[PDB]
Amino acid sequence: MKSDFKFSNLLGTVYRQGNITFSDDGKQLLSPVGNRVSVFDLINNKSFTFEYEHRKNIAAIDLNKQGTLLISIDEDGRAILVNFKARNVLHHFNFKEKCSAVKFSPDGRLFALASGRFLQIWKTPDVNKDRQFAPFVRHRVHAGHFQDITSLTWSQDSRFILTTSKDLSAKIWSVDSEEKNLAATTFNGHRDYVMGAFFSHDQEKIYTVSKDGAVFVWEFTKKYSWRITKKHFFYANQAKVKCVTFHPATRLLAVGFTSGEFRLYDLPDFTLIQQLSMGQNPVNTVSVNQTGEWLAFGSSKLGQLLVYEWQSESYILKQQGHFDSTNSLAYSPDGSRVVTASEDGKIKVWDITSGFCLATFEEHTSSVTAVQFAKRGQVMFSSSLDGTVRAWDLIRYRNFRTFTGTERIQFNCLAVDPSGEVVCAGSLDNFDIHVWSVQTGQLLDALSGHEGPVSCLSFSQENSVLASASWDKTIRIWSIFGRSQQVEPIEVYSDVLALSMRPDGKEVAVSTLKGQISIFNIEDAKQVGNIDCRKDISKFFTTIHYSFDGMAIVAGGNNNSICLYDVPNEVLLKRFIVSRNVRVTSVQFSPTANAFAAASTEGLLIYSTNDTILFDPFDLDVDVTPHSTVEALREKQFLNALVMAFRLNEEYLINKVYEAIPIKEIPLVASNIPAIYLPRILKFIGDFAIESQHIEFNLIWIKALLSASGGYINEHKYLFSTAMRSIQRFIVRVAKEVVNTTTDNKYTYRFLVST
Amino acid sequence: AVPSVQTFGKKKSATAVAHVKAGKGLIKVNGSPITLVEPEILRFKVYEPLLLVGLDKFSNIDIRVRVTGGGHVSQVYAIRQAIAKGLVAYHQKYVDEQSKNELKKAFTSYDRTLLIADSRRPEPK
Amino acid sequence: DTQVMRTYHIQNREDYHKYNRICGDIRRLANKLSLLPPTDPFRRKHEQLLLDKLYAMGVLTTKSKISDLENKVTVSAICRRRLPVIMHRLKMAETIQDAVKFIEQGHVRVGPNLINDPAYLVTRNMEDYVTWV
Amino acid sequence: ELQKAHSEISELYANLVYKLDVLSSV
Amino acid sequence: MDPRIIVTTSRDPSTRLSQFAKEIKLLFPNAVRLNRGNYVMPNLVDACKKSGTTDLVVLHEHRGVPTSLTISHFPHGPTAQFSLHNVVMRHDIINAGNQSEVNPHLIFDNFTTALGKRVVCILKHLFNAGPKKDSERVITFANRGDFISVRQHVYVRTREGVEIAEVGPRFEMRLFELRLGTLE
RNA sequence: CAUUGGUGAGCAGCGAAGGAUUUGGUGGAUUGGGGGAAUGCCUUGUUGA
RNA sequence: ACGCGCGCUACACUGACGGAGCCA
Repeated sequence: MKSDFKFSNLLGTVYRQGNITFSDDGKQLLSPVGNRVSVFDLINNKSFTFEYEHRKNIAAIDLNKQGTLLISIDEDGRAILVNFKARNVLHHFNFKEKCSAVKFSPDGRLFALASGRFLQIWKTPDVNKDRQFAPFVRHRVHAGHFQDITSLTWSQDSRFILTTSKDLSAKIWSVDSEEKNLAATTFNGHRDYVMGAFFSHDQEKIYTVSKDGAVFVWEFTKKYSWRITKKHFFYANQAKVKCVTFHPATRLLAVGFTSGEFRLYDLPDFTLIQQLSMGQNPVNTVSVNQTGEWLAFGSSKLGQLLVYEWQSESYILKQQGHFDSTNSLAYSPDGSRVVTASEDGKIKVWDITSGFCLATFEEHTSSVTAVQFAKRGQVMFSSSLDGTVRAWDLIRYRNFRTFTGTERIQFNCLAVDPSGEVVCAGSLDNFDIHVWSVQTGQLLDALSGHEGPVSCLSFSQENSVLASASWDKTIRIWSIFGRSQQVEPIEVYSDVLALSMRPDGKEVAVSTLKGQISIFNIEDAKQVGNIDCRKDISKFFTTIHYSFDGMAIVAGGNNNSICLYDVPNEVLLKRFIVSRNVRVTSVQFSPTANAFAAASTEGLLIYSTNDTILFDPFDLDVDVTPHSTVEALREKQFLNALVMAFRLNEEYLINKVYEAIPIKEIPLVASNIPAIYLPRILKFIGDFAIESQHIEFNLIWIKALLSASGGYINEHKYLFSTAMRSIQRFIVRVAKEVVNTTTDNKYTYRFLVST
Repeated sequence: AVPSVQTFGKKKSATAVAHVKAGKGLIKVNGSPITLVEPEILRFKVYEPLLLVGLDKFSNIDIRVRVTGGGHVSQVYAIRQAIAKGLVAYHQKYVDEQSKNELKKAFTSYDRTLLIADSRRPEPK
Repeated sequence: DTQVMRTYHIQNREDYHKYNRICGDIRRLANKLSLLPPTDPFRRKHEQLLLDKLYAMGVLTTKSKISDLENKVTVSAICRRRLPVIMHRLKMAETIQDAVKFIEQGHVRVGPNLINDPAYLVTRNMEDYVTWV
Repeated sequence: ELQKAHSEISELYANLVYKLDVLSSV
Repeated sequence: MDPRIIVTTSRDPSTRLSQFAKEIKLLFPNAVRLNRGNYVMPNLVDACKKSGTTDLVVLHEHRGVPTSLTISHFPHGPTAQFSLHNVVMRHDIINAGNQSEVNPHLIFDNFTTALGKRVVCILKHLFNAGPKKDSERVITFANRGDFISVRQHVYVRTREGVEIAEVGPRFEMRLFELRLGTLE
């Protein structure tokens, strides 16, 4: 593996503060985090743009009128421009001062920034290529006010700017030096502090709201001038109106509270439509869709990290969690679901291929320390600081058992067999290791062998060997299923915390008490010790994992860095997190061989092996044209089209050279493929299958290949392990579709015979 | 001040201390050069740190070691251990890291615990 | 008052107020849980668990009776759970001043983690694992 | 009465366990 | 809960110490026979603390009075040393009758709860090997002041007649050194 | 006897008409618990104008 | 009269005799 591994997702949605908005399409959600910007699509949540020039963690964000331009503003007053796929088109330090709000036109000509005591409006650049040192042009600026500008509103004429100010007043701005009605007349009389104003989309009602709950209505009579029309006085509501947004339907109001509840109103009626509670944590900001069908509102960082989507006919579209700093991760045996462990004592399941927050379990009394799956796909065991461990199955959602029984307040490491018979846990403050049969919770023994705190534990796929790393310079090996016990080695060096097993039972990886990470086998032949963990903005060794093909391990400490290594000596690639104020605490490796994970305090995973890179595996260009020679082998010689266009690796060719060959030709092809061109096409089918609707077509392929070379992948293991997992998830996720509905037309014909 | 390190090592009961300073290539045992050890059979065992790394490798080195405790054989397992970690810990500080790994990679392939001391803790199985 | 502020190298003046509020909560818990019929196993069980967790927190290092809960829980007891006082009384440094001088600049280690805070606290069972770097 | 006293004392005990638990691992 | 007992002598046992160690081995599922290749290792504290065991038994021989048994509870550290009556030639028995997992009834005669009570605890804390707690045999601890006697008998009923069965060796010990241990 | 610590005089070598150590300012970029009332207060009822 | 068992001492041709080296 050599591929360009880079961030194109993140681990759970909103940790931090910011604005929030939709696209004009109604199908794309714009919900930032503090550090980057994560724009989901509403159906099948995915990840589109990933800027990083933000040195400070706050955003202000909006798109113009079709989503071709996105900005994001942090505290300092520099902004960054992207078009559609994070080109990072333009970059622009804009201000030495912070910004409160940013607003486009519905026309894409003008541009709106509120800062300091001024108001900036800019001429918008179109989409082009680059070639501007300074792309933004100043149109006008307006002086002046008395203090800060906190909210901003645009009108439909693109001539008419309604803006509030911090000094309990509002003002009006004609854009094109018109002096619309020859008046920029102030709005006063407000007893309390102003949180927002809105201009209605019929040019006759000018709208203001205050922090107390008061709402003031002015008319377009400019006897002659402004007169009040409807007043209020609220003294018993007794909170503060935190945020406010107005409908493009021009009938409805939305009001957010610090108290933790959600208000809806009507504009000239002042009827109470609905209010909804979600907690006590304050509402930060709220924005409505362009058609009033969907509502979304964001919640503040110290309070809920939760953003709901409620409709006007009252049902919650998207609910979510995404809590704080994370302890542990593990991949499911199907490569789609990822467990997380949080500090507040929950266990949440994340479907991070598709951004759902699926399901939770809450029986913990305090923080969670360890999660890992069993290989059956049935059950998963959680470990806590509760003083006990417990079992879980997936959509039965029911607690099997809660093993404990000696007086204890701290467990720190949890590991189970592949056999599912016995569960072992290592006490951080007892010098002993615990086992339990999963049948009862009987206590078999207490295996007394250490002299320090036992701190990392794992099993083998041979499954007769227990690997037991304690924090006293001593690695130990155990027998559980024989009729005796064993002799346990001594390290040379440097107290260990991180243990990691090869899936063979033949190799053990340890992390020494410095940057040296070291490996040795089960006949203690120490292969490599490897160099430090760099990137200060002391050095550590916290987690380490053996990759599934048996050719790589991944090291993560707590120093803003993560390193790749192979089985020989060499440093492969060092990826790392840039931000500003631990980060990494857990890393494991996917069973799809496409990416892996790194549990960070921000929360960020993916590596994403892609195929945009020109690899030349077996002398690619002696097959001179990728087009015309392949065009010759689409007419003739379908054995040679596979070997020719397979040495080539344009993904824009493999669809056609793979599709075009006929059905009867397929067993003749699979019977005559070379054994060296096998795994990349077995991995190609396992990830091309999940996309298209060619189920019959790919299924006759996998019949031919799996029918062809069964013993060869039986003996030449540990790569077709990964590929075989990738095809098996497609097989089960299509089988449980068509067996269900084919049953649902299998009852029908005999149900006709009934009566 | 001169650049120098100091390591030591021990088999069953004997202990042995080693200085490593920059010099002209001498190896002394309490008063005496290395070619004298007597048991007279096992002298290749203390030659072992020299030829595993190579004959030269000492051209700006001086070595002296000394022996306390132990029986006849167990003195020699000490002094072969002391020169072993002695040589490495010179390369730690003035020669690069990458020489040291090449010592570590070459020694540990042949490892008769040249870098760790054995320690017995008997136990009822 | 400020005798305590000057004895244990407190970096602030706020810390005496904070620990005063926590000890006030412990005393009013003690008084409210005290005024029950003494055969009610609620009172016996909860004062017992309060005793055992105050064993573990190292504040009542002395093995205790019930009436010690009014008596000994002061600010200075929890102030003796601060790190450099554990460091001095474990005979590493020479004065409390020089212990704080070492923790200001990173040479002290509890467990596998670096420490640079003079307000980290130690248990009665974490202080076995204190060394240097 | 007695049940009320068990209510408020179990409340302050539940709060106090939290306040000491903040200092327990920090 | 049930203890883990280790038995150990000097490097030179004869037959008379061998068969004696074979009888003392017969207090299992937790009694294990073991010699040392030194005389007594001073690392037995790391042996028991690392192994997690609770108790230790030492057989040796001195010339202040003749031969000596030694019992110690390991983590706290109380240690009773006792003197024996006869070590000359016992019965060559290593297992006969039942197994030693059978927890017998335990008999103390001549109740002295003044200052021998610490002894009477330890003999309770030693002979609880096994989950049985139901009597098939019986072991007798006879005080005669500072002379105690040890017996092993099996229930032999005959026409509902409570007849004893003498089996195993017959001991008679005296309180030798008992070192004042610690709460540590 | 241990080129063992402190100290001083010379030699081979390295360089040539200057070398070695030490420090100040300046510019660019980065960095509160338990009890209690008179008195006073708070709440509530009342009495006369 | 005697017996039983443990330790202790010899018979071995890895033999004598003489030195020199040298480790807890």
